[PDB]
Amino acid sequence: SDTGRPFVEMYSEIPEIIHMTEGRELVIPCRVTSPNITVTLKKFPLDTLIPDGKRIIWDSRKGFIISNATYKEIGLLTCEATVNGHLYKTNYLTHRQ
Amino acid sequence: GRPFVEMYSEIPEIIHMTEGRELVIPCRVTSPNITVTLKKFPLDTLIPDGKRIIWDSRKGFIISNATYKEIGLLTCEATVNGHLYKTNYLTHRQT
Amino acid sequence: QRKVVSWIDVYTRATCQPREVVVPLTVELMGTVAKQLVPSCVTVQRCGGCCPDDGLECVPTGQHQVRMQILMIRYPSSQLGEMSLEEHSQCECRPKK
Amino acid sequence: HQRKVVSWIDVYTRATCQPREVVVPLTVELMGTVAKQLVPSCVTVQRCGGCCPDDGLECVPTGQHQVRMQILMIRYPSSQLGEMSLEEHSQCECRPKKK
Repeated sequence: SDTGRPFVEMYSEIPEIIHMTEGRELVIPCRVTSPNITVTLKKFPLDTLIPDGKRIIWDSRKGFIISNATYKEIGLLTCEATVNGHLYKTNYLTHRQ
Repeated sequence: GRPFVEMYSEIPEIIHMTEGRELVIPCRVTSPNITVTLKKFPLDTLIPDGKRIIWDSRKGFIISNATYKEIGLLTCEATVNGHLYKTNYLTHRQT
Repeated sequence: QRKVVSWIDVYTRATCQPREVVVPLTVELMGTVAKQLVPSCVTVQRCGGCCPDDGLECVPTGQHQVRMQILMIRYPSSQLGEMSLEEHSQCECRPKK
Repeated sequence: HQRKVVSWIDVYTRATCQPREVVVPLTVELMGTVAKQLVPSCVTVQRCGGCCPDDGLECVPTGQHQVRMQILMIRYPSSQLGEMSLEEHSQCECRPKKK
């Protein structure tokens, strides 16, 4: 089996299209199964965003919940997780209008 | 050590060439057993044949009936003890 | 600034060679099911640079078609498509016809 | 890696707002120089190309510098090298436009 995959919503060769708007909530729904999996939200290109309060929140059953999203967050956000050496990555494409 | 008679210059020799005429790339050498390659960036490289393109140690490359392909920068290349030496030559035509 | 780019390289990096150009994808058919293509531009290898004189033009000596997967956001849960372009592998300075 | 058909993902990143090589004519300034010919007739610079994911956002430079690059000034008994400086971008960023 493939069981051992960190990411719940399988696939990601095409990112999930997420509608968003500036000033409001942004949820990058790359929810893992097991609570304690190290997930790092990126954003093409080289700027990783790290959890904390509002400006980034990590939730195992939900995902990265960004309060007051900006244009800085418009585009391809990648969620990464290394499990037994293998680097799994799930993709999410945002936009407006 | 250096194979080419003229010391290296950042400034290449200027040649006032013309199509259909004879073109000489006058990169003569100091020693007789040197394999000199005439290169032309991007990657064009003129292989001598004994007639249409003639290599000669006491004169250089001799090209009877020059083409448009020969307009631009031509670089005589030579490798001595691994050390690659090049002499650049800029050709141009009228207008 | 940095260092003065040596003439050799200025010339090297200024000759007729295949080089990456941004191709905006507005020119073609833009009606589909209503929306926008993603990305709305592509990068492709194309003959560029300047030749020795005005007499010579910089033309391709080898090219091909590039099929590139493009996502077209719209109605409803929108679908991913294809397009072909002209990529150049080798170039040369030819006299203008 | 991901098809003879360039995969989406590989297409997007490739065609994303970054600094890239663009052919540019000789600068008004070295177009005035007393020289019989200027070689080369163009210089390739690095500039914010690609595209943003919106009509609203424009790809602009957040890091940039002037490149000094020597041009050949064919002239006189002897040609010499002259220094050409122009705008070149290193860091780029997709930012909102102006009205």
